[PDB]
Amino acid sequence: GASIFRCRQCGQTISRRDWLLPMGGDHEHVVFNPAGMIFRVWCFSLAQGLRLIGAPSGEFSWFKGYDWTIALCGQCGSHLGWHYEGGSQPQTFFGLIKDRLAEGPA
Ligand SMILES: O=C1CC[C@H](N2C(=O)c3ccccc3C2=O)C(=O)N1
Ligand SMILES: [Ca+2]
Ligand SMILES: [Cl-]
Ligand SMILES: [Cl-]
Ligand SMILES: [Cl-]
Ligand SMILES: [Cl-]
Ligand SMILES: [Cl-]
Ligand SMILES: [Cl-]
Ligand SMILES: [Cl-]
Ligand code: NI
Ligand SMILES: [Zn+2]
Repeated sequence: GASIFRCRQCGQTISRRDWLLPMGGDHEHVVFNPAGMIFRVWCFSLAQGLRLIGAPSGEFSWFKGYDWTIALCGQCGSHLGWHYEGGSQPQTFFGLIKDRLAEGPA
């Protein structure tokens, strides 16, 4: 059974369970933004359906050695998470907010 992560707002296909990545040994990280809100961040090696906004930034990065850019759903513009770059093994990956996705069957 393929298990698809869809944009919770609009239903667009974004990623799948098979594309989870154990970043630092763990494909689901618990992180705090600077306002103190807690996110569960799924780590994916690949994703579809995403528009990236801005130049990379390293500030506040939750993943050492990686800079982020904001990832929006291309269809509806929901803020789904971030793309990470500038690392090694892998160079890049996606960190997507669990509450902003919905996991279900194909
Ligand atoms: O790895 C990341 C991605 C971006 C994220 N981030 C936020 O969630 C945020 C909210 C408010 C102002 C500034 C930021 C910031 O860098 C953050 O804290 N770390
Ligand atoms: Ca975890
Ligand atoms: Cl899958
Ligand atoms: Cl990590
Ligand atoms: Cl964690
Ligand atoms: Cl944190
Ligand atoms: Cl969350
Ligand atoms: Cl952000
Ligand atoms: Cl949103
Ligand atoms: Ni895993
Ligand atoms: Zn969407």
